Amino acid sequence: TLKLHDLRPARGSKIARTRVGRGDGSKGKTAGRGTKGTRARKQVPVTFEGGQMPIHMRLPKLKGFRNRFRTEYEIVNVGDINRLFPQGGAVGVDDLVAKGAVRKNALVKVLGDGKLTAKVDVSAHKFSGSARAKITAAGGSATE
Amino acid sequence: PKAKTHSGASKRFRRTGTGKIVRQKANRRHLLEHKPSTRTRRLDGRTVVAANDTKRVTSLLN
Amino acid sequence: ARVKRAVNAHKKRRSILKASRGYRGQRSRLYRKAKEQQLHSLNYAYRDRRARKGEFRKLWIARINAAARLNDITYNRLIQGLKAAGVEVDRKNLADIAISDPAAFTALVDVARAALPEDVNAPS
Amino acid sequence: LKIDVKTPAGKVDGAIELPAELFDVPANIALMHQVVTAQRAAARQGTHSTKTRGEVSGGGRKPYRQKGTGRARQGSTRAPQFTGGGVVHGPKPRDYSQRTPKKMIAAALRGALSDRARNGRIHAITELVEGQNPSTKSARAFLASLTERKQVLVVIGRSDEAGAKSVRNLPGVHILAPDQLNTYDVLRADDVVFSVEALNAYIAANT
RNA sequence: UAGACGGUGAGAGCCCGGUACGCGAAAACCCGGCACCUGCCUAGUAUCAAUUCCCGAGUAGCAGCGGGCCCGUGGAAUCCGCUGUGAAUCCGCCGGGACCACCCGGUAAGCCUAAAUACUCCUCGAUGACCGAUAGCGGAUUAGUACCGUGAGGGAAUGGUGAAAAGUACCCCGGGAGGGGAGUGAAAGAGUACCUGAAACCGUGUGCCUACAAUCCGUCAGAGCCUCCUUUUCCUCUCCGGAGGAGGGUGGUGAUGGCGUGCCUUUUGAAGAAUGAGCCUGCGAGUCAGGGACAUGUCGCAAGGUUAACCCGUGUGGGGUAGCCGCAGCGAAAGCGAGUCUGAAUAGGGCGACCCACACGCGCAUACGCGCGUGUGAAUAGUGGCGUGUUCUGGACCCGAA
RNA sequence: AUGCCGUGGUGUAAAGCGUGGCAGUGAGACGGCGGGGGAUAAGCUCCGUACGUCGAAAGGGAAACAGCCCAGAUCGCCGGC
RNA sequence: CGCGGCACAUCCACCUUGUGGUGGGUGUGGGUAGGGGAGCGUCCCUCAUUCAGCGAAGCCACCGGGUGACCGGUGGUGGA
Ligand SMILES: [Mg+2]
Ligand SMILES: [Mg+2]
Ligand SMILES: [Mg+2]
Ligand SMILES: [Mg+2]
Ligand SMILES: [Mg+2]
Ligand SMILES: [Mg+2]
Ligand SMILES: [Mg+2]
Ligand SMILES: [Mg+2]
Ligand SMILES: [Mg+2]
Ligand SMILES: [Mg+2]
Ligand SMILES: [Mg+2]
Ligand SMILES: [Mg+2]
Ligand SMILES: [Mg+2]
Ligand SMILES: [Mg+2]
Ligand SMILES: [Mg+2]
Ligand SMILES: [Mg+2]
Ligand SMILES: [Mg+2]
Ligand SMILES: [Mg+2]
Ligand SMILES: [Mg+2]
Ligand SMILES: [Mg+2]
Ligand SMILES: [Mg+2]
Ligand SMILES: [Mg+2]
Ligand SMILES: [Mg+2]
Ligand SMILES: [Mg+2]
Ligand SMILES: [Mg+2]
Ligand SMILES: [Mg+2]
Ligand SMILES: [Mg+2]
Ligand SMILES: [Mg+2]
Ligand SMILES: [Mg+2]
Ligand SMILES: [Mg+2]
Ligand SMILES: [Mg+2]
Ligand SMILES: [Mg+2]
Ligand SMILES: [Mg+2]
Ligand SMILES: [Mg+2]
Ligand SMILES: [Mg+2]
Ligand SMILES: [Mg+2]
Ligand SMILES: [Mg+2]
Ligand SMILES: [Mg+2]
Ligand SMILES: [Mg+2]
Ligand SMILES: [Mg+2]
Ligand SMILES: [Mg+2]
Ligand SMILES: [Mg+2]
Ligand SMILES: [Mg+2]
Ligand SMILES: [Mg+2]
Ligand SMILES: [Mg+2]
Ligand SMILES: [Mg+2]
Ligand SMILES: [Mg+2]
Ligand SMILES: [Mg+2]
Ligand SMILES: [Mg+2]
Ligand SMILES: [Mg+2]
Ligand SMILES: [Mg+2]
Ligand SMILES: [Mg+2]
Ligand SMILES: [Mg+2]
Ligand SMILES: [Mg+2]
Ligand SMILES: [Mg+2]
Ligand SMILES: [Mg+2]
Ligand SMILES: [Mg+2]
Ligand SMILES: [Mg+2]
Ligand SMILES: [Mg+2]
Ligand SMILES: [Mg+2]
Ligand SMILES: [Mg+2]
Ligand SMILES: [Mg+2]
Ligand SMILES: [Mg+2]
Ligand SMILES: [Mg+2]
Ligand SMILES: [Mg+2]
Ligand SMILES: [Mg+2]
Ligand SMILES: [Mg+2]
Repeated sequence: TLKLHDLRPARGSKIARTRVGRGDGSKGKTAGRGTKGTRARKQVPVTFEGGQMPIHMRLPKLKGFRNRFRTEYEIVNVGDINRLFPQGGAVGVDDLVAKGAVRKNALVKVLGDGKLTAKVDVSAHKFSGSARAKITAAGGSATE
Repeated sequence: PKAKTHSGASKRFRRTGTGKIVRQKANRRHLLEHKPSTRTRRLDGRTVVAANDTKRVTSLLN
Repeated sequence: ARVKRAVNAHKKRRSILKASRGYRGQRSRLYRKAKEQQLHSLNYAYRDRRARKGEFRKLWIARINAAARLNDITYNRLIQGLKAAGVEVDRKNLADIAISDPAAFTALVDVARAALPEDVNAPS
Repeated sequence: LKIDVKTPAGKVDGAIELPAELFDVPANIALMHQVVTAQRAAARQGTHSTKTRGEVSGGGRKPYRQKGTGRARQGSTRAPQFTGGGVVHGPKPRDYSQRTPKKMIAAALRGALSDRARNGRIHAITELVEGQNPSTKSARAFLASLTERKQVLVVIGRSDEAGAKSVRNLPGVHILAPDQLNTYDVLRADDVVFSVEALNAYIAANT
């Protein structure tokens, strides 16, 4: 039988807490600070480099904007159309979600990394150039 | 109390595909007459942020 | 949970003021001065349990040097004579023979005298 | 694996089979210690307060001149080194509700019921009391013919108010719904006593 | 159907108030139904013409100066204020981030509106890995009282006899206060100064040392005296009782020799003639909140992991796919995609992908695996809990100004 | 003369280099040697030095002694060199 | 240097063969700021077990114990 005086945590998952400022036998009077300066009573900010013009005002801005209308696409390679579907059949946008290779409520796009032998028949948005030649080379077809 | 990222260093540092931090190079905005073309060309592109200043740039983007 | 600090704290106070009996002044009645004395009283024993190896030796040398000169040889020439004849008796026991039995320390002199080189000032 | 249903003042009428993916999971010690701890933390009411130096009443002025007297400068009469000042890093009201995943909770309950069923402790009874009015002298005797141990968890249905009233005031008997089995309560008990209407509700909630 | 909690001369379901579970309201107020009462409707509807009328005025638009929105006057739209100018009623007017044109959406300048939500001076009923008298409200005690201030305001300290007062009848010393003997009680080692009664500090009795000595007060050597428990060999009163000395040992003291510059902070360096402490007792300083940020330990599931609000539960239990992070990168971006950007370039770079130790296979090569194979099944791996170190925002380790 | 850069031997456990966590430190002091400013004064100042000690190092020696000489304390010992 | 006690690091043989113990080699252990590793004592809760008006806590003395914080036994006081 397992009772509550037989349960114990895994060896190493509960290590003791470092209580600091409690004697010369441990981290003593200064509690790991030592100094007599800003570090001994306050915090120094990260953005501050002692006065000179910092690392984020010497280097210039990264060039250019971000597109407000960049319609992205999700990605499934043609090498995982093979392994997930080893006997062919229709490959819609819906069945790729349930097999776990693409996200819900997004747009799919089949790329061409890998080898394809099974006669798949995939429907998607906006196929690659190298995916219409690894699918039609196995009797498949690529619709919209 | 949700942690803010630094609003200026996110315009001067971006990330590549393997966790590197890249940036641009200076001395290329103005006064470009007396700079020959073997100097304006060295300052083109993007370099990896140096190995001694990668802790203060991680803790500004994050 | 709030803890009154008192049952824990009175434990390093009783065992200083038991090891501080016999002292005179504030150094046996108060905790803050008996702790300052125990820091000095235990260092003066670590300093002196190592010094007293060299302080009983310093007395055995003087007791041999006294009883050597009742048999007209110096301590400079008794230890040479005992190392030459191969008598590895340490100086604690070589002193306690000289006190407690004078007719046995004499026979350790007449061995160290006879086993000494003939010209002690000659280069060898 | 095969637990026979008993009857109040009677005999064995049937048998109810305990499925293996619900009563023969291996007993993982280092997981049930985290589900038990994350449950007593949710029982902490977390109502404890003290006052800082900014909420202890008064203390607004500076009491005397900083240079001139020979006393130490003090700044406020309610700073935390005064007798009667605020408490520094005192307790505030806190919540302790840990956020354990669902699979770590379900697979620690199923490891708790399995460890009782492996040693022959899961019992099944058809009802505690054979009437509709409650009674304790019968249900104490009926749980004494099952077990002779100090801790019993009696899982009966929610709408069985005739027998739920019959085991409220027994010393060392806990009462919970079939959909309220948790890890801290099985592990306190020695002997889990289901109902044949209650065990079929727990098995058919997990296929 | 009562083992909640408290009281009773100590840990009580069966002694008591009660709890579980039932019963109860003259009158008052709250709510609900039916009546009375009060109001409303009982003339329009459908097709059709498209001429005319109307559809909220010093309002909208535009302009000047401001306010506020992610938006600090900027290319500045929607929205509001003041000052000028000041239309139109469906072919009307306004918005869709200057602006025009086309399209889609909508009818400003009149009004009213439950629910979801914020709060607790107060009322009753529950609860605490909250406090137990320097804590907890300032306030368990004349408590916003005494006291301080002209005033606004500031603002304390003080709880415990015993189960029951049974609170020491009576006698003695004393003016009394206080004691002693008696007594009450289990206890006066509980006497209205009162449970337990520590420490500083203050007496008294006693063993040892101390009036020729220069002492961070100790420590190592070390004699002598006193005290208490014991083997030996004796006195043998011996069942005695351990009578006395010698030897050994615990405890106290320490004549006397050697070494020895208190603690703390700050410093190049302190015994210090640098700073702090009269002594004791209590109190007084890296703590919390967040699915935060980075690492690391550990448990779960694993190409997936996980839920938030919320819902149903007498709880810690069960549901909940919105979402977040992983799943493919390059680019300023259109984009293209195991590749992409620069470029006139299948030139070179930048970032990113890409497995062998084989056999077989191999235009086979002296040899050596490059190109390519079914497995011989090279090892990738993330996400979510709880711990620890550091950190970000908040008072953020604590005290301190003018 | 030394010192430094590279390579081939021999020797050496607690050397190095790369990448993360966490730091402290950035007021030094005197002594030996080499030089500047000063008056070849200074317990003066500012430098160099795979130079030392102190700092952060007790013990023995220089009468006493942060910095000089000898030597680096794990604890015991009424033991030797 | 000689004889005993303790600790760390590596090496050599052995067993679940690092979740580690056993056995002998050799080296090593002054330390401020500081980093890492492992523990003692007080108080609260839960599970199990045990002692308590035949005297708990707390407080005082004495005889002992552990490498350190500190711990135990007996007596006295006292009253949950
Ligand atoms: Mg200190
Ligand atoms: Mg510093
Ligand atoms: Mg400084
Ligand atoms: Mg300081
Ligand atoms: Mg400047
Ligand atoms: Mg430019
Ligand atoms: Mg040019
Ligand atoms: Mg003395
Ligand atoms: Mg010596
Ligand atoms: Mg205030
Ligand atoms: Mg102030
Ligand atoms: Mg207070
Ligand atoms: Mg849940
Ligand atoms: Mg009770
Ligand atoms: Mg009753
Ligand atoms: Mg209108
Ligand atoms: Mg306007
Ligand atoms: Mg504005
Ligand atoms: Mg527009
Ligand atoms: Mg309207
Ligand atoms: Mg309104
Ligand atoms: Mg409302
Ligand atoms: Mg309310
Ligand atoms: Mg209330
Ligand atoms: Mg108070
Ligand atoms: Mg008290
Ligand atoms: Mg007045
Ligand atoms: Mg009297
Ligand atoms: Mg009396
Ligand atoms: Mg009596
Ligand atoms: Mg009694
Ligand atoms: Mg008593
Ligand atoms: Mg008193
Ligand atoms: Mg008293
Ligand atoms: Mg004298
Ligand atoms: Mg003198
Ligand atoms: Mg002396
Ligand atoms: Mg100075
Ligand atoms: Mg210093
Ligand atoms: Mg002085
Ligand atoms: Mg001083
Ligand atoms: Mg002073
Ligand atoms: Mg003080
Ligand atoms: Mg104190
Ligand atoms: Mg990008
Ligand atoms: Mg390329
Ligand atoms: Mg915590
Ligand atoms: Mg500086
Ligand atoms: Mg400097
Ligand atoms: Mg220098
Ligand atoms: Mg020099
Ligand atoms: Mg010189
Ligand atoms: Mg100088
Ligand atoms: Mg100087
Ligand atoms: Mg020295
Ligand atoms: Mg050194
Ligand atoms: Mg010296
Ligand atoms: Mg000397
Ligand atoms: Mg010699
Ligand atoms: Mg050390
Ligand atoms: Mg050493
Ligand atoms: Mg340290
Ligand atoms: Mg007693
Ligand atoms: Mg207690
Ligand atoms: Mg003790
Ligand atoms: Mg006792
Ligand atoms: Mg006691």
